[PDB]
Amino acid sequence: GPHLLREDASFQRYGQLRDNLATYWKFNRKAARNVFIFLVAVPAGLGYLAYNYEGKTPFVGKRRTEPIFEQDYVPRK
Amino acid sequence: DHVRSPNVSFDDIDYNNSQDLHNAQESLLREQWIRVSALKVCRKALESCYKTSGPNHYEDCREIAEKYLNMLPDHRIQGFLGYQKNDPSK
Amino acid sequence: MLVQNLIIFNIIGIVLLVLLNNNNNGILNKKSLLTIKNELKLKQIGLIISIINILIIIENWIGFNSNYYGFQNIERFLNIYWGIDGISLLLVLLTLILGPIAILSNWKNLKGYYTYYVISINMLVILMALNFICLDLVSFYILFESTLAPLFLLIGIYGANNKNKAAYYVLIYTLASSLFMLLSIVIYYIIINSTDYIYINNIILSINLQSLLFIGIIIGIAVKTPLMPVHTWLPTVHSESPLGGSILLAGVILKLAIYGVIRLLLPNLSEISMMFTPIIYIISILTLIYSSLITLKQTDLKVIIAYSSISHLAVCMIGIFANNLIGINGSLILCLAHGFVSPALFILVGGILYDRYHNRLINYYQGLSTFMPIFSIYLVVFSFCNTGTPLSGNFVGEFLSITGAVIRHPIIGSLTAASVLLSACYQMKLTNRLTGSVFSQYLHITNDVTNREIFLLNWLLIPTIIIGIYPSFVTNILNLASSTLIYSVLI
Amino acid sequence: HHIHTPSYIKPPTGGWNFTPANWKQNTVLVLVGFTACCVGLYKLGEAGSYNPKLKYKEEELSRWNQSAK
Amino acid sequence: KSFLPHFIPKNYSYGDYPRLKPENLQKR
Amino acid sequence: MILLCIFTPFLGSLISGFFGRYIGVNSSKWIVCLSIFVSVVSTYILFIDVIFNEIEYTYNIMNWLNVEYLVVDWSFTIDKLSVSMLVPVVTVSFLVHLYSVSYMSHDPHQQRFFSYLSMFTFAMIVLVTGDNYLILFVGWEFIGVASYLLISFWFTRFNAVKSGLSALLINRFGDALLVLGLSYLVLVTGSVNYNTVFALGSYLDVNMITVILICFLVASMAKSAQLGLHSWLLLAMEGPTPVSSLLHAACLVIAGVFLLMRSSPLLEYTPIVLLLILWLGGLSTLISGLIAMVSNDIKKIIALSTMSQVGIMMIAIGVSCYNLALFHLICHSFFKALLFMSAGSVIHSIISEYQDIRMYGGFRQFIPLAYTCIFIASLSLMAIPGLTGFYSKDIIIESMYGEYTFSGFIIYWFALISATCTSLYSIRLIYYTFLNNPNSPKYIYINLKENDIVLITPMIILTILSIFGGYLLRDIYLGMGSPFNELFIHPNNLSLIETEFSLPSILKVLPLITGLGGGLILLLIYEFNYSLFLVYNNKNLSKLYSFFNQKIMFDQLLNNLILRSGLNIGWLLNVHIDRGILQLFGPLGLWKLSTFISSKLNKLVFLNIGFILEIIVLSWLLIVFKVSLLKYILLLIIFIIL
Ligand SMILES: CCCCCCCCCCCCCCCCCC(=O)OC[C@H](COP(=O)(O)OCCN)OC(=O)CCCCCCCCCCCCCCCCC
Ligand SMILES: CCCCCCCCCCCCCCCCCC(=O)OC[C@H](COP(=O)(O)OCCN)OC(=O)CCCCCCCCCCCCCCCCC
Ligand SMILES: CCCCCCCCCCCC(=O)OC[C@H](COP(=O)(O)OCC[N+](C)(C)C)OC(=O)CCCCCCCCCCC
Ligand SMILES: CCCCCCCCCCCC(=O)OC[C@H](COP(=O)(O)OCC[N+](C)(C)C)OC(=O)CCCCCCCCCCC
Ligand SMILES: CCCCCCCCCCCC(=O)OC[C@H](COP(=O)(O)OCC[N+](C)(C)C)OC(=O)CCCCCCCCCCC
Repeated sequence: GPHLLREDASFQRYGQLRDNLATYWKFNRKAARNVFIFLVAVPAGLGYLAYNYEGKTPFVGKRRTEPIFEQDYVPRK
Repeated sequence: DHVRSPNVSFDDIDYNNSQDLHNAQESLLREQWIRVSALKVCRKALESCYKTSGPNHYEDCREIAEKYLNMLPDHRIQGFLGYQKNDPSK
Repeated sequence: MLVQNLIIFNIIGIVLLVLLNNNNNGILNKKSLLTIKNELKLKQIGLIISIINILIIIENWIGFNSNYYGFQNIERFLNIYWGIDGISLLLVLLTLILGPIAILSNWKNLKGYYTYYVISINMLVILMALNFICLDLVSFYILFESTLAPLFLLIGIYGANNKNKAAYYVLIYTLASSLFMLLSIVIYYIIINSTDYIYINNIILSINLQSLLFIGIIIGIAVKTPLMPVHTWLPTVHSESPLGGSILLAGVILKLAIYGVIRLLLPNLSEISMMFTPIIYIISILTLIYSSLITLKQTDLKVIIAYSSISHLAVCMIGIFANNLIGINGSLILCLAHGFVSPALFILVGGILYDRYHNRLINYYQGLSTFMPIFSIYLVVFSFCNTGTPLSGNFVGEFLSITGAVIRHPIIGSLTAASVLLSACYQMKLTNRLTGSVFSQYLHITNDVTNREIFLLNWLLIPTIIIGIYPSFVTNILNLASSTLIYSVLI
Repeated sequence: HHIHTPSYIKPPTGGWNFTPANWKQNTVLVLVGFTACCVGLYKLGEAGSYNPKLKYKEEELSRWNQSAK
Repeated sequence: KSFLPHFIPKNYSYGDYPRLKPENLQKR
Repeated sequence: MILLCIFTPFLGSLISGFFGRYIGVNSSKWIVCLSIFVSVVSTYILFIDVIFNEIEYTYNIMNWLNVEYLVVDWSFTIDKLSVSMLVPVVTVSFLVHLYSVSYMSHDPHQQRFFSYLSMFTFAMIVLVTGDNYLILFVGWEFIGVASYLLISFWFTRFNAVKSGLSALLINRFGDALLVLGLSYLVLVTGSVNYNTVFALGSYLDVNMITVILICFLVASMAKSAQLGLHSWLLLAMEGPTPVSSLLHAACLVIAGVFLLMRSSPLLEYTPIVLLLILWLGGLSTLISGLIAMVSNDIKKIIALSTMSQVGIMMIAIGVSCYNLALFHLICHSFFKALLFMSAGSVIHSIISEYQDIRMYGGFRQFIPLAYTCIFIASLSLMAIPGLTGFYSKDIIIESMYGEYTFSGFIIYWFALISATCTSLYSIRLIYYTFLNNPNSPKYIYINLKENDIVLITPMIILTILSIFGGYLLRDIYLGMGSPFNELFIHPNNLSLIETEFSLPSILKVLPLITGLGGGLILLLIYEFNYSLFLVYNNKNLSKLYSFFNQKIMFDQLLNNLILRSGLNIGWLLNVHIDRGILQLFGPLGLWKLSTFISSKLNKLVFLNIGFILEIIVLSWLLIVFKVSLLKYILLLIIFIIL
């Protein structure tokens, strides 16, 4: 239309780069460290929490079978 | 009018009968929704007993609360697939 | 009656628009009379056709029994059995309601070829709507993949600068993954000789075979919701597709994956679904958390909304794999609530700002409330709907989905509550910037929201709040249909 | 004073010190409107509200506990 | 005196994109 | 009558929101003030019926959630706890709206301001009157929504915009924990209704009770600005002063206290959570007062006082003295709203509109009415005997020693220091603003005049409430044996009697001696020996001054470490996962693989007799070779592709 936006070359260069980060990504040691953490380490941690407590938490209408308050008091002196 | 549950068990039918398996599936669903209706009625009694009794609610509503805590685990919809596809006695 | 009329009427509509607009191609070089005002008459006929499709499902809704167990309106057409239940009925109506909205959102922002676009929109809507009423696996797959042909051409013709990248992504990500789902369907037809819903629901397969069939189907479903790590197609497709394509993609196409779980996994592979639920929960939880943190760093307005959709559909996946009525109903309500809010956010971000400034970079926009107050009201209102603020259908969907996960798995299902915090982090970071500070120095003052764009925003907001305040309009229909999906043997 | 650009920015809340010329006329209509269904709130509230501590007698509750026992 | 925030790389390489010292604009 | 108390402020919000363009600036403000006043008179009528006659009201609009056993209704019930909470909310809201009529008279956007202010009032009424937790959560969220719009009201100011986001996101962090507690409540009890859940408190597992209330405790910290989630509280000063007078007195900062007092039938059956509430309250009382003694913005000093007093309510809840916490909650809303109102009076009166007490001085004569309101409100805050703060705060501090536990003894000293620091920062604020030598230009003092009567009127009304109010209402909440069954106290936890009879008389006046004696010593140093407060000389004093002036360096630690690393994780996921490995195992990686393979195959299509004859004869080896060698031929072929 009437070009209602004042196009900024530095904005366009910056925006074009942010869309195209994949071109310059290298699977170096730094990238490998983050890939292992996000896609192997953390899923394993949640993986072991999910199956450890699979059916081990019957928490529907769970009852209290033990007293909360002490009957007798014993001084510290 | 008010339709009724065609009481039909999986244990008394041939699954190759398409209409009979449909009734047993519906029959199990309708009995579970009634238990949900009964549980809500019991919870209604608990709420009215708690409001009226005030500080007496621990003693006055003791058996109503005990019954609600017992019915809560199993007075919920369980589906028909679990019992249709499993034989408990084997 | 439903399927037969919904197909015959739309074919007559497709042929009618072709006959009128192509009668003058033969070196006439004329000026015609339907080409005036950007093919106004041809646009109006297609707009009317979309509304009439909503009237057809209504005639079958009046006779729908919410207290009947099983499929209703059972019909045979093209040697295929078609039927509807409570779950299917609501998804069909959601699909058809978005039809007029998709056409009206692109009423005057196409460079040309309006007849082609309107036909493709009405063609996409019917194929998706028919996918909820088929009653066998093969018919599900036929309608699941038939949408790729018009969607591929819709993006490549009417798309943005990177439309070529987006057209290839949608065609290859979805077709390759669905072929794995076809492998499982072929196995069902080989060992059982039928793909009928009711026939296969009663058969128990060996636990090893159920694992292979589940993985084949879940590959097709996981790509189309989408879930991590096969989600990379969606942000690229949403940023380049036309506004109507984004509305249908964000409103209907993603909901077919949840309906795939309801039909292709829960009633037939019930035993193996319980085994896979921890894996499903881990994948979905990380899909929710990762997509929310990634959304923070995005710089494209239409990509931010695209990543917001992935976070909420992870919550829908979590709810539908809960083995209780609370989670299943919560996932379905969240699907419908998302089906209105997400298209609205694309209209605000990629239909109003883009039609005025033709730039989706975040750095150009701030302080819009100074000269666009009406836009800011709708932007702020839909932002709080998108984060599950109460009184919105999103919250009712989100709260029941989170509750259903907690009941299903108290330990790991509690991580689903991060949707409450993380969704507000990236959504209110974008909204606080568009409505904050001085009106941007890179923008010229122009018109505010027009009557057409007000109309689109109002009729996507209204269903969200009606469902949010009184969801029993939806839960009454879903109650008996959802209760059949639960698998448990309590002794 | 300043320049408020009121030619085209007319939000529902007013936009920089907006008081229309016929504000007295509209104020009476809104005050009538506010008062009219403010009584409607009162009429609805008196009909719909109830005391939850007087709906059931204490004798009715004793039977409930024993029957549910 | 004035120091950059954390997680700000001291170098980067993104093809022909200009390379510049990171300036926290909040301190201007 | 019940529908009038709840929804009338919501109608005032709509009128100034959508009809502000049509009724103008003047009539929009007063019609909204009319809607709040209707809620005031309705609340007072209900207060007599509920508290004095034991009558409960309940209006059930319709069903909200009806998913199997989970049934949630749009019901609002008014009982002793709910109607008591409406007394500070609706009264202070009315006196803040009436205050805002003249305070905001120079603001170009006044219809929007009174729309947000009344919408905030409606949300708080919804929170305290809902019959179940979900209805409370609706008010809980929309309080955060309205606080976000009020703090960022001057949205052209970059600071106000980022402060509104900061308040919203920290509270949304609390909301995420509150939702989890409600999900766990449905899991364990099947309900969110108060009537159902509170009847089961004794029979439920302790761990289940602890999980739910730990989630409630985290949500309480965010809204009440307890330690850990208190950073947004001082950023909230970016909003207009009427917002501060409302949010920090009878509103959002007190929502966390209400959530814990409502849950008392459950909260009494988990000592571990009560212990955490005790310590978290004790730490925040000590830290707030220490920061407030070296703070220089007048609104920040009062804001830190609000955080200190809310922590006084938390320690009372920790020792299961819910009745004291509710009473101190009501009294604090009166004299803290007054302090914010009288602070905004001084800021408007000075023609430079400074907010820094270092630029004040010698104001007592020129604005004597503003000084009197601050003086009485400070004395009420300082729990001077005979005043309303004395009947609510002295008993809470003494209850820490009346516990006779290890934690109670530690928190007593923390409360005692906070009580002493309260006198110190009150005298310091009064000296710098009123009693110091003039630091402002001479032109300021010839123009320093009191504001109009509309600003003055609410301050006078709150001034009287800060003198007598506590004495009148003391017996309702603090009387021994007074029935308040909404606030459940377990018989094992009653300590009101040993608090009242067993404490030494030295401790009965110890907070009074340190505050009055310490305050006088501080006042003398400023007037006569100010050379001791040139702390820039000593390097250790400068570092100790800088540590508290920067608020225990918490805001720096939060932004520079937690928020920076939270955003960097998204960047690492964006770079190394979404644009990284998922492209290598995606389009970009497969494009390179396809180009490499297709380039090899393009070299094998050329018209040559020898080439095709060799391949034909080579294939004959498949007939000769035994079939077990097929996979070795397959491996050999992949080698040749390379
Ligand atoms: C920005 C977008 C613009 C839209 C914004 C506003 C959206 C519209 C707001 C209303 C939303 C629609 C929901 C109401 C539709 C009516 C629902 C209904 O059917 O109520 C039925 C109810 C009980 O049903 P029943 O006993 O069976 O008797 C009727 C038999 N047909 O029978 C009844 O008792 C009817 C009671 C109706 C009460 C009025 C409902 C209006 C909303 C007020 C209450 C909202 C909840 C309170 C929230 C306050 C804040 C916490
Ligand atoms: C979550 C999403 C999941 C979906 C993703 C699924 C795809 C996963 C597979 C990823 C592997 C491909 C991606 C990485 C390949 C990159 C290829 C490449 O870079 O070329 C490597 C090398 C040529 O070297 P060059 O590229 O010029 O420079 C080195 C750069 N470091 O040349 C090479 O070394 C390439 C190796 C030679 C070709 C080996 C061929 C093996 C057989 C074909 C593999 C596919 C088999 C398909 C079989 C059915 C086909 C009909
Ligand atoms: C429900 C099942 C329906 C099946 C029938 C499909 C439509 C047939 C159209 C033929 C007539 C034609 O090519 O006409 C062309 C028309 C209208 O173009 P126009 O703008 O007038 O052309 C320009 C003329 N000017 C310059 C004078 C204005 O394009 C359409 O209709 C497009 C619809 C098909 C797109 C998707 C193709 C997918 C193929 C695989 C499907 C699984
Ligand atoms: C519980 C649900 C409550 C519903 C009713 C509440 C009142 C509605 C007020 C509408 C009018 C209004 O505020 O929007 C219009 C005003 C306009 O600004 P102005 O003051 O006229 O100044 C005009 C001068 N400009 C142009 C510089 C601003 O705001 C804005 O565009 C400011 C941007 C923020 C949008 C606020 C939306 C709030 C929605 C609440 C989300 C839940
Ligand atoms: C099985 C689990 C689910 C996976 C679903 C399918 C995902 C496939 C990957 C996306 C490819 C795509 O979209 O192809 C489109 C891309 C477009 O690339 P571009 O962005 O334009 O860059 C390329 C140009 N440059 C670098 C110059 C800018 O063409 C290609 O790269 C061509 C290679 C095609 C390989 C397709 C094989 C598919 C196999 C699927 C099963 C392994």
